[PDB]
Amino acid sequence: GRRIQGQRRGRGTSTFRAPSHRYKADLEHRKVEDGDVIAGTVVDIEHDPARSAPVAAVEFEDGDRRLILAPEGVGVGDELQVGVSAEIAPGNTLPLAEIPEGVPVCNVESSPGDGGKFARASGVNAQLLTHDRNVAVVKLPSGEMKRLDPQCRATIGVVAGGGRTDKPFVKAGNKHHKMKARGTKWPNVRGVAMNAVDHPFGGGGRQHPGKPKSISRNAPPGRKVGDIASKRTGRGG
Amino acid sequence: PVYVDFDVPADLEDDALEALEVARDTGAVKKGTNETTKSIERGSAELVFVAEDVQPEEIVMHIPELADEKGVPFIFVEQQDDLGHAAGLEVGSAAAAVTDAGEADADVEDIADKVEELR
Amino acid sequence: ARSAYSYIRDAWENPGDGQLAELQWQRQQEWRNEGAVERIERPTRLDKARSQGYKAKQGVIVARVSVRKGSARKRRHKAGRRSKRQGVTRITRRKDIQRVAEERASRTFPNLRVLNSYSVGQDGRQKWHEVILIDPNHPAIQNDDDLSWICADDQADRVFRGLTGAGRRNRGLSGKGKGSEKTRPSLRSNGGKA
Amino acid sequence: GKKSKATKKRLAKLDNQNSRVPAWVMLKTDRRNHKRRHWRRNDTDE
RNA sequence: GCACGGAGGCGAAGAACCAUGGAUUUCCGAAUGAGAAUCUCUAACAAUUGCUUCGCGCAAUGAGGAACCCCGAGAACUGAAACAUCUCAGUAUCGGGAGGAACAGAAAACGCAAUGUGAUGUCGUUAGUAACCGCGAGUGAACGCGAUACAGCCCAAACC
RNA sequence: ACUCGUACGGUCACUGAAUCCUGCCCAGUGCAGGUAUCUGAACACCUCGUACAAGAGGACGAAGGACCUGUCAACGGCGGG
RNA sequence: GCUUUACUGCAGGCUGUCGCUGAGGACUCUCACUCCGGGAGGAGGACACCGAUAGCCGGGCA
Ligand SMILES: [Cl-]
Ligand SMILES: [Cl-]
Ligand SMILES: [Cl-]
Ligand SMILES: [K+]
Ligand SMILES: [Mg+2]
Ligand SMILES: [Mg+2]
Ligand SMILES: [Mg+2]
Ligand SMILES: [Mg+2]
Ligand SMILES: [Mg+2]
Ligand SMILES: [Mg+2]
Ligand SMILES: [Mg+2]
Ligand SMILES: [Mg+2]
Ligand SMILES: [Mg+2]
Ligand SMILES: [Mg+2]
Ligand SMILES: [Mg+2]
Ligand SMILES: [Mg+2]
Ligand SMILES: [Mg+2]
Ligand SMILES: [Mg+2]
Ligand SMILES: [Mg+2]
Ligand SMILES: [Mg+2]
Ligand SMILES: [Mg+2]
Ligand SMILES: [Mg+2]
Ligand code: NA
Ligand code: NA
Ligand code: NA
Ligand code: NA
Ligand code: NA
Ligand code: NA
Ligand code: NA
Ligand code: NA
Ligand code: NA
Ligand code: NA
Ligand code: NA
Ligand SMILES: [Sr+2]
Ligand SMILES: [Sr+2]
Ligand SMILES: [Sr+2]
Ligand SMILES: [Sr+2]
Ligand SMILES: [Sr+2]
Ligand SMILES: [Sr+2]
Ligand SMILES: [Sr+2]
Ligand SMILES: [Sr+2]
Ligand SMILES: [Sr+2]
Ligand SMILES: [Sr+2]
Repeated sequence: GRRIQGQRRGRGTSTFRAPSHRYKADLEHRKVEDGDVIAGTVVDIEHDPARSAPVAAVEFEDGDRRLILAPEGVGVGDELQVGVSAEIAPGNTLPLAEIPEGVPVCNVESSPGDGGKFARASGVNAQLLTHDRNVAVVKLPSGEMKRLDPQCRATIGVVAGGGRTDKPFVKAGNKHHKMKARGTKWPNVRGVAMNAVDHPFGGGGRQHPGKPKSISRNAPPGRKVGDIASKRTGRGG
Repeated sequence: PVYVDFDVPADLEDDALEALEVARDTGAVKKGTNETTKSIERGSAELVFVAEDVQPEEIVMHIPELADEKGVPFIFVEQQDDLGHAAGLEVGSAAAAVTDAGEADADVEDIADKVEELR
Repeated sequence: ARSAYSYIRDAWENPGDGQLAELQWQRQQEWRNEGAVERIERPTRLDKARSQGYKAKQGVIVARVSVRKGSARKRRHKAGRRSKRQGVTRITRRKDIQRVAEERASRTFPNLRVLNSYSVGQDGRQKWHEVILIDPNHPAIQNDDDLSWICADDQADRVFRGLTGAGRRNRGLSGKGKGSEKTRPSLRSNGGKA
Repeated sequence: GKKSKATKKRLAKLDNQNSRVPAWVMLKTDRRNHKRRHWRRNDTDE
């Protein structure tokens, strides 16, 4: 047949790329020499096109003006700290080691100095549970217990924008505007609604997948559609 | 470095080069890894020098063990061009061999002795 | 008596043993950090280079080249093919890696001509060969009795036409009798069946 | 459109070529500009 | 000039015309100072190399050519009365490269087994033979012989 | 490429606003997990065979399958007497 | 052209094995190699990636 939509994606053509030339900044933690002698002042709160959440512009002591992944409760004028000796206050960044157990953090680094990888979406937060000399245990938004190098930096507090998901889009037009700010092809035509040549589920008088939807992990691209390697399906049992 | 198994003090290297220079003026000396190699093989060698900045190292890797199974004493020089200058060459030399000193036999003896002590 | 050269030679018969083993372990670390073609002041296997024609003279150049290891990097058929012409994974190319290396070297030095080449090892993902190239325009070479032949017009781009030692062997021209019915005088003149 | 200096030189050449075979060439050869072009009926290059 | 006009001119200061050599030879073009649909903008081997006086100082490469030639990439229609091995075929076509011709070439050969031949192409033959093959359709040499033309040498190392 | 993105994410599918609801079936097929025992290739190893080699057999055994379990808003099914 | 538990194959995925690949039927280490870091250094580690081959799946494709 013809390559399915999931295969057109990988080519990274315009239709599938994110509007990067419109994105603001890479909200990675600042790189400090050591000591924590780095402080800045929240100079402004801005909208972040790539995450539908707010971001804060900070002016650091040494003269660096950088956008920051802002937690909830940060406002203009407030002073933020980034370093091993930073104060344990919402909005400050420091290694997990320096963080008191039982404190919600966000923008947690995967590997020390990478800039942050976990808990960066609207209103989410990781939960630092255990400390140690070799391993800091964090509970991520998905609820999974993650073991991290205690040298991994994080920001105290939860991410700004919480509850963004509580309000329904109501209209296709609203979904539309948001989708235009992402790297996604939208709207979505059902596989069952296409011709056999276009999808494993296409074809047949009435619409229906002429096959079970749970597909093997080993399936090749073009065939791996439907419920990928499902451990189970439905709501029952 | 892979063929070097002990460092020689700048002082010792100094005396050795000087001894080598008076060896060419008086006695006989071989210039070149090949000639140096045949001397150690024909047994007509008293003291053989081997630069340490030789690249590729294969050119001289064999001198150490070859010299051992032949009693011939050998010493390292930090630089290839000095050995060549001392050997009286307008170029460098990866290795050198004093094919019978000349009014330096005394010195050569001591250097060999000093080296053995240096392991 | 044995030449000093015989020692370099003998060392390279078992590149995985002795001092040579340790040298290679060290060297490759640096080679992996170098480009595809790095000119070098002196051959790594002196005995081999001199044996192949190398001379410490103006106009003689040596370069190390690395190539990815393995079979052909072939693209699967987009149009109809009978089972026989659908293979993609086990198909290998007809030129050996040493030859691919000689050609890349010669492309880097457009004015020089390949004289010969030899292997200097490999690791799990690539192979290295050193290539001897000659400057046919330098008088030190135009006046050499052992190398001036490579200055003739018909020797231009010799490597790209299989005129190299590695080229001739890969073309099946080693044997003078049995087995060379379709290789000599050329693969092409024999319909490409050798 | 906007023509460059070169385009203009080429257009001018085309205009010049687009002329009659001089009357004297007729006599001399004892009896047609096969390249006569019309701005409307024809289309030049570029 | 083709080109059978009109006007005018050149030629014995030997024109026209022909041969050989030289002069001039705009712009784009490998196109090379940067750029551009043949033009523009502010001294240029751009780019990759060799030598190096380490300075583009001296040099090389690049692109073209009817086919021929060498090295790589490599179909399908078709035949098998279907078709998959096989065939069409190493063909078409593609990438790279040289020359006036290319390639090959002075035996780790041959094996009419010999007390024999003696670098290599090519032509005739050996022969649709040996060999291959759903042992189907088909594919298909070599040694030798008769010719053409003939030509043998140079390194690495030993010892210096 | 997704991605200046990080589970309040984004990928793969099905249904198709709201409202009231969404029963029974895991035997077959699909996916997934487990698995004492069974089966399960090559290299290495062992036996026979070959002055060697071809080869024959053996021991070991991964995923996979047998077998067990989970799963239908998974393919689908909900008859005759 | 399309389909599939049609025939025969091919990609691709999983899995074992050999090379990369080192030292002291379960183990430690660091030195290749990988990743993080501007850097020092940290994490990992003879595994993984990659080359080769073997078994299973394999209308995704011919
Ligand atoms: Cl959304
Ligand atoms: Cl060449
Ligand atoms: Cl004969
Ligand atoms: K066919
Ligand atoms: Mg960021
Ligand atoms: Mg869009
Ligand atoms: Mg839809
Ligand atoms: Mg339809
Ligand atoms: Mg389909
Ligand atoms: Mg439906
Ligand atoms: Mg000579
Ligand atoms: Mg007019
Ligand atoms: Mg120009
Ligand atoms: Mg047929
Ligand atoms: Mg020919
Ligand atoms: Mg038949
Ligand atoms: Mg044939
Ligand atoms: Mg024969
Ligand atoms: Mg519907
Ligand atoms: Mg509908
Ligand atoms: Mg990296
Ligand atoms: Mg089909
Ligand atoms: Na070249
Ligand atoms: Na027109
Ligand atoms: Na001219
Ligand atoms: Na030039
Ligand atoms: Na220059
Ligand atoms: Na037919
Ligand atoms: Na047919
Ligand atoms: Na056949
Ligand atoms: Na005869
Ligand atoms: Na069932
Ligand atoms: Na059709
Ligand atoms: Sr980042
Ligand atoms: Sr970064
Ligand atoms: Sr369907
Ligand atoms: Sr249920
Ligand atoms: Sr030198
Ligand atoms: Sr050329
Ligand atoms: Sr018109
Ligand atoms: Sr002859
Ligand atoms: Sr509804
Ligand atoms: Sr089931």
